[PDB]
Amino acid sequence: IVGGYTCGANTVPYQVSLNSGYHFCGGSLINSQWVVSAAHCYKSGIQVRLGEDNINVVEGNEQFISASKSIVHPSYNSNTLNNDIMLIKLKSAASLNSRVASISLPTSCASAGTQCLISGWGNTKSSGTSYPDVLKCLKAPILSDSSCKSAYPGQITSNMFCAGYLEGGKDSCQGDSGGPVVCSGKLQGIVSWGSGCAQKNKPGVYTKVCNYVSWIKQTIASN
Ligand SMILES: NC(=[NH2+])c1ccc2[nH]c(-c3cc(OC(F)(F)F)ccc3[O-])nc2c1
Ligand SMILES: [Ca+2]
Repeated sequence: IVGGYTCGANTVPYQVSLNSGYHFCGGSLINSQWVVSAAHCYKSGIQVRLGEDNINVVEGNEQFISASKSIVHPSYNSNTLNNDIMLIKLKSAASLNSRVASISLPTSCASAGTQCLISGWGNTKSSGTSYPDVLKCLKAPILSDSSCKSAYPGQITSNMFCAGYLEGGKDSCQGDSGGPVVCSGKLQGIVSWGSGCAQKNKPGVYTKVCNYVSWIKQTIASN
């Protein structure tokens, strides 16, 4: 997260860190046994870390659970990142409480102007790499479709939305992929891609979760 602030330990209780011997992506806990992340974060050997704040130190509240299976959306396209969503089922259910809690899926899509909270342990520099130890937060608004499409002509599908600042300086970045975009207490986006990080006129692009709620419910129900 570039231009963000330290969230404070366990203030974002649905945030998870996907770890394969190091933190590589974020995710959101939606029920005690399922996490939603981005299909481009897929890999085998995933350990889901819940109740985390400092990813390099065990300080208490952490729950490390291995993933039993990861389900990448069947229509995920790695070249366009269309349908960039993945569900991970945990080997055992997490103990939910106030430091570890799930986030609700939306009943409707959010409109431009909605203010949302994006969080993660991704890069905090737009030029160079600086990865934090603790969770960073950023409040960003969803942009209108014309500004999004004008920023990335021909690369935005109806399963994507832009959120951020066209003036630059504040944005999600590498390491934040797979993490949550929560607006009015509902999970509306998944950090997906962007051109560089916090560059002027190049906002972040997020998977539009309201278009996958029926798929998420049907898939969890049959697995
Ligand atoms: N500007 C943004 N809002 C943004 C958000 C997530 C990103 N994730 C990545 C990303 C970049 C990668 O390429 C690299 F390893 F060469 F840097 C790899 C994975 C990513 O998720 N870039 C990103 C940019
Ligand atoms: Ca820790």
